[PDB]
Amino acid sequence: SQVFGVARIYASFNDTFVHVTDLSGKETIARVTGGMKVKADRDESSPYAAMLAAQDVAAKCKEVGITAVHVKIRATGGTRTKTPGPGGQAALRALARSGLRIGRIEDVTPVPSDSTRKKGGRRGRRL
Amino acid sequence: AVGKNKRLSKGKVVDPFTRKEWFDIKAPSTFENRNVGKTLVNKSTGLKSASDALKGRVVEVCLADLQGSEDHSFRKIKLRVDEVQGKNLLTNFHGMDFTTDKLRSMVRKWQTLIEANVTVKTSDDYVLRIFAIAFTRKQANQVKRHSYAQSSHIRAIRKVISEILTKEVQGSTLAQLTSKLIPEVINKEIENATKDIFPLQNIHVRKVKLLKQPKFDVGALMALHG
Amino acid sequence: MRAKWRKKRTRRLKRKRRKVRARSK
Amino acid sequence: PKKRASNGRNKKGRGHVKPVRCVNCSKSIPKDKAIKRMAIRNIVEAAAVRDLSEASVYPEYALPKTYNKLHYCVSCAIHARIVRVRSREDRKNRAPP
Amino acid sequence: TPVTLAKVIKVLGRTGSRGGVTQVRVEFLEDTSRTIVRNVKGPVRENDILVLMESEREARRLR
Amino acid sequence: AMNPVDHPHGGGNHQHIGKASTISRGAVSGQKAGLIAARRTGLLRGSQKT
RNA sequence: GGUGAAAUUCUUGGAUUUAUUGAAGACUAACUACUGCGAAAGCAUUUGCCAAGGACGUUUUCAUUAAUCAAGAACGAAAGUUAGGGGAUCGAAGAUGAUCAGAUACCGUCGUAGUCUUAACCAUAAACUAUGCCGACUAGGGAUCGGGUGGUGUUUUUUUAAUGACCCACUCGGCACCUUACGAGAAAUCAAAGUCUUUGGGUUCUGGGGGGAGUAUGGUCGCAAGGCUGAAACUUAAAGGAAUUG
Ligand SMILES: [Mg+2]
Ligand SMILES: [Mg+2]
Ligand SMILES: [Mg+2]
Ligand SMILES: [Mg+2]
Ligand SMILES: [Mg+2]
Ligand SMILES: [Mg+2]
Ligand SMILES: [Mg+2]
Ligand SMILES: [Mg+2]
Ligand SMILES: [Mg+2]
Ligand SMILES: [Mg+2]
Ligand SMILES: [Mg+2]
Ligand SMILES: [Mg+2]
Ligand SMILES: [Mg+2]
Repeated sequence: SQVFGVARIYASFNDTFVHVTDLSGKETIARVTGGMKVKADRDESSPYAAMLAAQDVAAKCKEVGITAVHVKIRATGGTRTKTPGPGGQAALRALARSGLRIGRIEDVTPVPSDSTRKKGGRRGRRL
Repeated sequence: AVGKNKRLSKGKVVDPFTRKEWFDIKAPSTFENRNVGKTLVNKSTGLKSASDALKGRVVEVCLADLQGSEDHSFRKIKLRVDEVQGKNLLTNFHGMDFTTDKLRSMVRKWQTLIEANVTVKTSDDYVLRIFAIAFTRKQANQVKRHSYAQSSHIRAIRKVISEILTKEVQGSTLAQLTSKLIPEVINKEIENATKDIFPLQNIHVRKVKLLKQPKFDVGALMALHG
Repeated sequence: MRAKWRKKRTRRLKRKRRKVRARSK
Repeated sequence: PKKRASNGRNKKGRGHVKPVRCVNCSKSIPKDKAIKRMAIRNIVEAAAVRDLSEASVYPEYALPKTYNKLHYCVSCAIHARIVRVRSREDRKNRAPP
Repeated sequence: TPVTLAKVIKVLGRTGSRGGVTQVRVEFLEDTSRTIVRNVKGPVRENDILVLMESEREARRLR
Repeated sequence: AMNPVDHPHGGGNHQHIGKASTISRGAVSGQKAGLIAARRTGLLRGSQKT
């Protein structure tokens, strides 16, 4: 009935990745980022840019044949913020309103078991 | 962010989806649904052998999809391709895992988190690492607010659990385990051994992962996809 | 000035006075 | 003068606390002295739920949640519309809002 | 050039450093029972109708 | 410390080499004195990253 | 990619991103607490081995063997030193981009020592509870950790016993907490910082206006860095503590 995919949205600060793959994940379709739609070098992480990026991922899926996607939201993770970027959540809304169908939403942010060391020094990033 | 590329080539177009063919993913016999989905591979050329470019793939599927019931909503299942025949690429069990939200849900403070893992080998020489997790609970009528274990029940809890995990593995090759994790018989069996030690709510065991696999034995896999 | 860097300034001074006095013995 | 009895923190009989890093500026801060806040939010929004429902197979799926424990330093919390500053008699209250 | 006609159902308040931009939540005339919140420059009242050159953004609501 | 007749590094009014003491792998007998086919020189700093 | 914004930087030789693996070293998240253990420094995955320890229980034993201690001794964060291993990550120095009037800083990208470990040094810290140790007495209240006692108290086995986990009462010991001020204090505050002009339970250590100064010099310890001990000439009428109002 429905041919499935994996949205694999990477919500981060300074960018946003939206690119669907196969159910295995090896073969990728329609990799477009937020920084490809707005020429600001600052609005890359903006929700509007991610919304425009999410539309292009959806547009290519119908041509390929994929009608529904699974969703995996991801933050930077590791020793970094672990909080999804501002535009990643807007990209998911654009994916759902573009005619595709959603199932099996999951948060896939990598979390360590108290990993090596966070950058910035002891006193922190004093700005 | 668009017109800012200084250079594209260090030294200095064809549609890729006009040369791709879809396939069908088939789940093993110990699952209610077999139609996992589809995959993308280029057509096999003379020297490409696109079947070989597909054998090592691993696909993640929710157990609620295989069983059709959302009682296994979290219950992540990984299936590894082992054989390709006539558009019907065949997979075998590769590992079970928990969704992030489910594991983040059960871990609450003012209760003890007890974990145990084993390195037991199955009957069919599959080597598995089974992880078990359980949490303490407040008894009915309890007034104190944390209900912490005493780090000596936990050793007893961990020791008893490790015996259960290995025992249920030895004597079952790979499909009994796959058909034992579905009904959560181990989760119900763990509590009956640990109830007299301490309450231990939330015994949803944990992920299971394969360490090393035996010789391919193409006959065994075909015995599942009957 | 900071007491930390007055400690540091004096230690450097004592280095030289321990070194110029070594030129004689 | 001594501003607080606990003096910043929750160390009475610990000696050393093995600090943790701030999530906003990577500043090292002892874990007891840290200003831990727990962030539990739904997966999408209070507004995207209207559109993620009909556009989803498995009707009424789960509306799953995200769980995250945030640590702030004394400076990062005050600057972020958090525990900022109280009066001398309000400082003694330990009850959450 | 598709444009969207949405109708104001309730004003929220004034946002911006100078307060000149009003925060209002509107309802789409066609495909109703769907509501969006937008930022408006001029003086806006209830039951007003707004034209949206692009109607896929949830405007940043101060809270 | 040698005369030029004896070694490549011989000779001079001061004791020195005069030319780079890193030698090609394709040099011949009589030329391969010093550091043969050296990928780097100087004090090693950090991990070898082998 | 990073930022308030950029640039250094990486990219058609495929950067970023996706998937399957493999190696290395570090760390021990969530659970994690006005909770626990240790003389302090300090200590959080699992299991095995080795020795240790407090409290509790005790109608066991010895019998004053005790308390505090110049000299002396053991341990003693981080950084640093010596020599091997290791060297992922972060990162004194250094190199760079940016900001700036300048910016040898804060921000960015690299990045050596170091970070990790073995053998030996160093002997410092806002090493803080800025509160020495032993002993007795003096107001109330709840909670919690460890042990013990009692209660036909609740639940699981084998409805049923014993245990286990909870509930109620008491108790010994511990980490603290709330109220008040009999009392104390210059006040902040304090169940000790109280029982101190109604001045004496035992004992150790340290201070005598602010600078010069923890400086010179002489010793002694250290491989070094430095540690411990430690002046004088001179100069000054105030420095300083807690609260009050602007
Ligand atoms: Mg002050
Ligand atoms: Mg690539
Ligand atoms: Mg404990
Ligand atoms: Mg752990
Ligand atoms: Mg004694
Ligand atoms: Mg000292
Ligand atoms: Mg200390
Ligand atoms: Mg008590
Ligand atoms: Mg008790
Ligand atoms: Mg205690
Ligand atoms: Mg005097
Ligand atoms: Mg004096
Ligand atoms: Mg003052």
